[PDB]
Amino acid sequence: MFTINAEVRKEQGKGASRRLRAANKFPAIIYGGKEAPLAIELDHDKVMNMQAKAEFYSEVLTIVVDGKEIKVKAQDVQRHPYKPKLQHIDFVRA
Amino acid sequence: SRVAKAPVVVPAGVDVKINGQVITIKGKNGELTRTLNDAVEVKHADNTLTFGPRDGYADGWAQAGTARALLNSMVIGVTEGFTKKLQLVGVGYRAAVKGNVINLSLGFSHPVDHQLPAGITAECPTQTEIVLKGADKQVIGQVAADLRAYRRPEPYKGKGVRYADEVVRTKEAKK
Amino acid sequence: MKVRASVKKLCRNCKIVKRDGVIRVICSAEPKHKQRQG
Amino acid sequence: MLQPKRTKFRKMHKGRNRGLAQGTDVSFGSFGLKAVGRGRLTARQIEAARRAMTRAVKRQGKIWIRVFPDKPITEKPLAVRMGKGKGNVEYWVALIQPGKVLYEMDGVPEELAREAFKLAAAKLPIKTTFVTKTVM
Amino acid sequence: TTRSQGNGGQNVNKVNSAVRATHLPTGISVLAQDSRSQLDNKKLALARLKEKLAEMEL
Amino acid sequence: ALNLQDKQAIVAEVSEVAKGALSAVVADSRGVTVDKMTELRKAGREAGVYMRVVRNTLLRRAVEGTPFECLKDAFVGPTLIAYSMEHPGAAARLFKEFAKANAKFEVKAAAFEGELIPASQIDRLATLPT
Amino acid sequence: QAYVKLQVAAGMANPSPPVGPALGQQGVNIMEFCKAFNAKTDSIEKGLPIPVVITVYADRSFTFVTKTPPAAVLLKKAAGIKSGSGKPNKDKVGKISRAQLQEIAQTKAADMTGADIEAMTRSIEGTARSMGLVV
RNA sequence: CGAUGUCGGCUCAUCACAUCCUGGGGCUGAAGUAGGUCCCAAGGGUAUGGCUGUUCGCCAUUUAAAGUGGUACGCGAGCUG
RNA sequence: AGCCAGGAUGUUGGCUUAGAAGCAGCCAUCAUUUAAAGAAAGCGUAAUAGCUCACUGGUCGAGUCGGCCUGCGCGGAAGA
Ligand SMILES: [Mg+2]
Ligand SMILES: [Mg+2]
Ligand SMILES: [Mg+2]
Ligand SMILES: [Mg+2]
Ligand SMILES: [Mg+2]
Ligand SMILES: [Mg+2]
Ligand SMILES: [Mg+2]
Ligand SMILES: [Mg+2]
Ligand SMILES: [Mg+2]
Ligand SMILES: [Mg+2]
Ligand SMILES: [Mg+2]
Ligand SMILES: [Mg+2]
Ligand SMILES: [Mg+2]
Ligand SMILES: [Mg+2]
Ligand SMILES: [Mg+2]
Ligand SMILES: [Mg+2]
Ligand SMILES: [Mg+2]
Ligand SMILES: [Mg+2]
Ligand SMILES: [Mg+2]
Ligand SMILES: [Mg+2]
Ligand SMILES: [Zn+2]
Repeated sequence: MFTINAEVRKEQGKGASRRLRAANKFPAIIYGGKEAPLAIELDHDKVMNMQAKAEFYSEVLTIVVDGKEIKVKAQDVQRHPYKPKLQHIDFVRA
Repeated sequence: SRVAKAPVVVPAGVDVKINGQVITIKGKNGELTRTLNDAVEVKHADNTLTFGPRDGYADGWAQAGTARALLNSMVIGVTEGFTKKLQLVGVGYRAAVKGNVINLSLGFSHPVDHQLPAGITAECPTQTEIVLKGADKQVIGQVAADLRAYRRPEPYKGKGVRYADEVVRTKEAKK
Repeated sequence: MKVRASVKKLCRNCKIVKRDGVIRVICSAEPKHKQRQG
Repeated sequence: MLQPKRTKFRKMHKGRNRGLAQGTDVSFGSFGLKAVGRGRLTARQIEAARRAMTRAVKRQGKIWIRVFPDKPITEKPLAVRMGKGKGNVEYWVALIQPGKVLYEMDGVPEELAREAFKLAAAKLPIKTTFVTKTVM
Repeated sequence: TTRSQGNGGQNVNKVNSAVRATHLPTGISVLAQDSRSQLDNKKLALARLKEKLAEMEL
Repeated sequence: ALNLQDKQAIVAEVSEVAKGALSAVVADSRGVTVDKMTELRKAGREAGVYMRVVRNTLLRRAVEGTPFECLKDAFVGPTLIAYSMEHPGAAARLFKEFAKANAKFEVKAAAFEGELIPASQIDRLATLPT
Repeated sequence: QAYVKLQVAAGMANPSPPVGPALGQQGVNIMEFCKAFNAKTDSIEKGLPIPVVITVYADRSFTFVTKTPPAAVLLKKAAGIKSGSGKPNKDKVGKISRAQLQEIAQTKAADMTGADIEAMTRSIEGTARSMGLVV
């Protein structure tokens, strides 16, 4: 079971994306269902270690944002072309 | 570190005198004085020597462990001394001692002689063995190294001066 | 001494040691394993 | 000797080589040799690395080459002036971008795979990495 | 490799076009100054160096 | 041998000491393969393989195991006193076997305490049922 | 001390060719070993290897204790073959009986390190399997 | 390009070290003799002739060795031609 | 890590060779006393013999190990 702590993104775009990836975060977005897609930022270290297990991409994940829980499932992950880092993750609401 | 944690006990009849980083140990064999690195904090607490860092000296535990070991061997040398046993090999290789100057003959065209330093003695129980006694471990090892250097033992017959404890590899002239 | 730019352990006995700022491989067993970076 | 059997055109521009790679993920086999560095691998280097890694795996498992050199590289003979047209195609390269998976492997232990990929990478102009197939 | 030996011009007797090649394991020393380009000399007369070593071995 | 195998090992030794009444002590400071194998062979010829030469009298494994029953063995942990358990028979005759082994070419480090199973002294008890 | 078991079949007295100098590393005699071996084999059948332990002492009186005949040649007789196997898993050599393995092991049960002879019966089963005889 | 005289020889050299000899050392598939290879070292020393304009080369006979390069492929307001 | 111990039996596995006993090579590459012992990881012989390695116990008692990313840094690095 994976509970991922995330923050709602204050600002989006390429520049902000690179800024977080420098500052030890990485973006992601939850989408699906009737609620509009939620743009989140994640702590790359914890998420890296979390997805290390092959069940991470199968089970149903939960994300705590602002003290709210969201049940999702990993849709698609963006990885660095040559580094063991994550760029961005697509989550689909459970 | 781990070595510096081991406190070296002083037996009875063990005169330990501290002077900043200068430490002198006197016993029944002899007296030895060594100055320690500024980093090393040496304390004598009523029956033992203990070693620690001085703050602000980075390589403190490494220097501390070295100093601990040196003082340990100082204790050993002053109390029961150090022995180095060298053994010759080969035909005619022989050793004699004239007081404090070893007459080695090793198949050279000249007779070899080593002058000992002050703190050492030597003796030759047999023709080719030499047991040499001393206090300072570094110096006694140095003198054994010198007598061995006079003819380092070859690896083809072990021939030449070798440490008695030494085990020498022997190669074979493949044809 | 093998003067290499790429010093390694060659057996189970070879030991890497830095001396005076030079990497070396001293083999307690095999003399041919004695390497020096340079 | 990977080399196009036929090609539409016989010589090509120098071109540029910027950007990151596409064949980035270990897709066919289980283990992969991913290029950190940006360069060009002549078919010679590709074949040397392939031979080395196959010999390391003792002809067990299967080996995927995810780069095929299709760009012809031209050189003038020695001691010829600069004009007089483009030089002759002397070999073929596969432009690499950082992250291109040069090779892939399966049927071997991960340990033998790492060892074979290292014996192969020691033949390449560009610095590489060992990566594994990952679920999603 | 060195200057062309023989009889030519000052270019011939000044520029290093002869590439004389010796097969040390046998000592067969033969190579040309014929082509004005050093690599052409090297390869073209390497052909006949292989020829001379073939004759000797044979 | 992590926590799991440690738990099966402690289970095995607890079950052995609960099933058996009598035991003997040993300490192989100079215990030869001959002595160890002859004792184990004696166990095998007397009865099944249940009797062992296991050497596990640690300060934190057997001492933690003993509180179950026969708590008198907790003090025995120091000075490396290993046990050899005996399930069947009332006061089996194999106690003197370790004394004979100590007599025949041993450094006499076992001290043959006997762990006072009948609450006797540490001296040898030559009286056994016959 | 200095006990190494190196012998041949009982049929050949004075095994000078095969072992020779190995048995005579020291200046010890070669006739004493042969006479002791013959004296021991007078009570058994001839033609079988017999392992013996050797303790040479400085009083010039070597002490020797014999063992059972080797299980290799014992199973050789049991199977009735002269060549064991080469490269076994490909083509099978012969079939072996559990009861006959037990009978083979029961005679050396006395000398062996085993209470339930079934254990070393299985061990010789594995021995013949590793040689190339499937039980 | 209102001139920077090219090959080679002679005389004179000076520097580099990727050392030919001598010097110190490690491994050797180094028994010794003699080698192989690598490392430190530029203090000194480092052929004479036959042929050829030759540098080079081949050959003859020496030598501890007959080093590889820079210097306007050193040196014609120094010589030769 | 080191100090104290061991590291057995089948078996000397069958071969081809001149002999192969783990060490020349190949296939089999199991099981047995089990704390634990690979038909063998190394050194040795003419072949053994012989010294070792893996793995088990014993002593002292707080850290140990080897991967990843990275900052700075070391060698590789010889010319007039
Ligand atoms: Mg921008
Ligand atoms: Mg170099
Ligand atoms: Mg463009
Ligand atoms: Mg592209
Ligand atoms: Mg020119
Ligand atoms: Mg001009
Ligand atoms: Mg002018
Ligand atoms: Mg130099
Ligand atoms: Mg040299
Ligand atoms: Mg000079
Ligand atoms: Mg100078
Ligand atoms: Mg000078
Ligand atoms: Mg004339
Ligand atoms: Mg030039
Ligand atoms: Mg000039
Ligand atoms: Mg010059
Ligand atoms: Mg001139
Ligand atoms: Mg003229
Ligand atoms: Mg340990
Ligand atoms: Mg650098
Ligand atoms: Zn080594």
